[PDB]
Amino acid sequence: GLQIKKNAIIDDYKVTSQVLGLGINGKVLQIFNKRTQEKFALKMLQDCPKARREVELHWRASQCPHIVRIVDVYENLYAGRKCLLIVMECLDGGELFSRIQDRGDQAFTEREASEIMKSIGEAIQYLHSINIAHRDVKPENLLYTSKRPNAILKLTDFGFAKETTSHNSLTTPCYTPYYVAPEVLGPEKYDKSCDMWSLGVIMYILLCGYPPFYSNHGLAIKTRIRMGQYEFPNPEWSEVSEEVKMLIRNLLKTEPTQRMTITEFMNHPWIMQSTKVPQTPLHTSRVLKEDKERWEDVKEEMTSALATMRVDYEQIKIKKIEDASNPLLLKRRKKARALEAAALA
Amino acid sequence: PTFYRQELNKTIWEVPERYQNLSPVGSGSVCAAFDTKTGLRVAVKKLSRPFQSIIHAKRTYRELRLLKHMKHENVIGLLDVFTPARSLEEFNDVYLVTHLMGADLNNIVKCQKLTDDHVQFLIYQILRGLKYIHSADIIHRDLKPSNLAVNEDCELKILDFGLARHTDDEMTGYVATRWYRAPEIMLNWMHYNQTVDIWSVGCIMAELLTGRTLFPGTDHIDQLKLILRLVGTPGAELLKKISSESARNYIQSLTQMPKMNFANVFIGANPLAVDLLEKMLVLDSDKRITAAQALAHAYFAQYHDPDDEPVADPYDQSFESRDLLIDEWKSLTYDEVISFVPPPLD
Ligand SMILES: CCCc1c(C(=O)Nc2cc(S(=O)(=O)N(C)C)ccc2C)cnn1-c1ccccc1
Repeated sequence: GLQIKKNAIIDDYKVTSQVLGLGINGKVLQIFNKRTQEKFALKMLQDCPKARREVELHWRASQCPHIVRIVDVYENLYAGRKCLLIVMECLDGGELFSRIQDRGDQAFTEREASEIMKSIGEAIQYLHSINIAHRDVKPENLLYTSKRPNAILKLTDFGFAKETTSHNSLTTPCYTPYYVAPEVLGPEKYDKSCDMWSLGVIMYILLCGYPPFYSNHGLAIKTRIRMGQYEFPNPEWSEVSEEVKMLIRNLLKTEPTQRMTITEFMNHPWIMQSTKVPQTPLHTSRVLKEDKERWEDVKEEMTSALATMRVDYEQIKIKKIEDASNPLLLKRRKKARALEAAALA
Repeated sequence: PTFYRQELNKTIWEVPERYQNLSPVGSGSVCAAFDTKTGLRVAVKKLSRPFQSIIHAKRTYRELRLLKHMKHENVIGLLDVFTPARSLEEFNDVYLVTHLMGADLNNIVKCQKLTDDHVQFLIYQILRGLKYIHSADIIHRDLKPSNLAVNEDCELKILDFGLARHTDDEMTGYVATRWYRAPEIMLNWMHYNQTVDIWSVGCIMAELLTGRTLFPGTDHIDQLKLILRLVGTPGAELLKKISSESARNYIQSLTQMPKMNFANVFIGANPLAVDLLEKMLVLDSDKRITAAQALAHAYFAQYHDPDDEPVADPYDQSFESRDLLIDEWKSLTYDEVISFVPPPLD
C-alpha cells in the first residue's frame, strides 16, 4: 500500500555531500528532514522492474524492529537517470561481527549468542510469515543502530529479496527405488530454504568465530586427511551444547526440503527459552581477533556460496537447439552442407 | 587512454571510457558493460584486494598468466586487461574484461528440464574445451555446474581458473569440490593426474540428464560411500594402490558391492549417454577415458569434427613455483598486464 511520492526530494529533505559509505549501484548520502531535523541515509537504486518490486517488499518488512526502517521513497531524476531515491534509517552500530571483533575483556557467552540468533530469527520469521524470502542474510547485512550497547540488530540489503509461495514441501519418503527418477522442477524450494541456510552459518560463525567451509568448498561443516570429528573441531567447540551442535546440522542440511524451517527454529528450546541458556564462554572474540585479513575473505566465500543456495531468476532460458545459432553451431552445420555438394560430384 | 570514475560494488571504478553503461551483476565484483571499440557487450571484473597476502599476490600472477594463454571458443578468453595506474608506484588495482554470458549450468539445472540433445552439445564443448586446457599441461580442478557459463542461445565457456597448475608428480591435496571430485584425491595424496575434471564432467553430465546431484556427499566420508555405491568397492588388485592405511581399513569396512549397470539407474537416458558415463566414472584412474577420446564417442556424432578441435601450445611454469616478496608478485603481475596484446575479432 506504499505510495511513491513523485515530488523532488529537496522540497522536503536537505541532501548533503557527506558520504555514508559506498553502495552496490551508487553512493549513500547523508540526508535530513527539515520538518523534523531527522538524519537519514539515501540510496540511489536506479529505476527498473527489479527496483519497484524490491522496495514494495522492503516496505512491508519495515514494521519489524529487526529490519531497517524505510522512511519514504521518491521517484526523481539524478544525473539524467530515472532513479528511485530511497531514504532509510541511519545505522551507525556497524557490522554485527565488528562489534564482537573489538571486545575489551568481557568474554562472549553462549547465551549472548542466543538472543542475537533470536533477534535474527524474529526478522526471518516475520519475512517468511508474509512470504518475502530474503536470500542475502550475511554478516555485512547485519548492522546495529548505534555504538551504544543499547543498539538493535537489523537486517539490510534487500537486493535479492523475493516474494514466494507459501507451499510447504511434502517431505520425500524414506523408501526410494534404486534408479534416480527424473526431477520435477520446483525452483521455488530454494527461496525459503536458503534463508535458514544462512541462519546455520551465522550461528556457526558466532559460536567459534569462523565459517564451516575451509576454502573453495561449501556447507561441509581441512589441510590434512581427517577421518572424523571434522564437523565441530574440539579446540573451540568442546564446551558447546549438544542440542546446539545438532541444531546447526538441521539448518546446514544439504537438502533444501529436509532443512529445518523458520517456524521450527523459533520454537526450538535454545531459541524459545533463551533466558535459561548455559553461560559457557566462547572464543569468537579471540578467533576473529586472530586474523582480520582472513575475515574479509570469509565475507567473500560466503557470498559466492550463497549463490548456490539461491536461484538467479534474472537469467536466460536456453533455447531449443534448433532455434539457437552461434559461431560453433554454424561452423558444424555449414560443414554438413559441404559434404552434400561434395557427394553430388 | 583516459578513464572516468564511478562508484560501483562498494568501491570506486575508473575504467577506460570505451566501456560504457557499467552495471552490477550480483554476488558473482563484476559489471556488465558495452565495449565501443569492439561493438560487443562484455563483462568487466574488479579484483577485490588482489595483493593482501603472499598467497593472494602469488595467485594473482599465476591466475593472470593463465587467462593470457587461453584462446578457445569454449573456454573463457581474456579480451582486455587494464589498470587505472599510470606507473608502478600507484599500482594497487587491476581489472579484467571478458564476454558477457547470461547464465551458468547450476542455475540452468535448477530452472530448466534439459533434453538429450542439450546434453550432447553442452558436454561436447566441455570435452572440446577439456582437450584444449589439457593440451597445455594443466588441471582445472574446479569443474562444477557453477563454473560453466552458458549464453542465451547455446554457447558455453569454462570459468574459474583460480586453482589450476602445470601437472606435477606431487601437488596440493584436497582440491576439487567434493560432489564433483574424484575418489583419488582423498585415497591417494599426490594423485589426481588430470582425471578429476574428466570425472567431474561425468558428475556434471549426470546433472544435466537428471536435475539432481549424483554424489551429494554430506561429509567428507559420506562422499566415499555414495561414490563406491555406484562404482563398486575396489578389488584387491586396485586396493594395493591405496596410499593411506587408515583409509584402506575404511574401504574394507563397508559392505562389498560391485559396479551396477549404469543403464539401471538412469531411466530414459540415451544408451550412448550411459555408455559414456560408464567410461567417465571408472574407479581405475588409469583406465578412465580421456577428453581427447571422449570427443570421438558416438554421443557427439552430430557435432564431432576432428579438424575443428584445436590443441594448445604448451605453457611453461617459469616463475609459478617460486616464493618471493609481496612487491615482487605485484611487479610480476604488472609486467604481464602491460605485455597483454588484445586479439582482433576476425
Ligand atoms: C561470476 C560469473 C559472472 C559472469 C562472467 C565472468 O565472470 N567473466 C569473467 C571471468 C573471469 S575468471 O574465469 O578468470 N574468474 C571467475 C576468476 C575473469 C573475468 C571475467 C570478466 C561472465 N558472465 N557472467 C554472467 C553470469 C550470469 C549472467 C550474466 C553474466
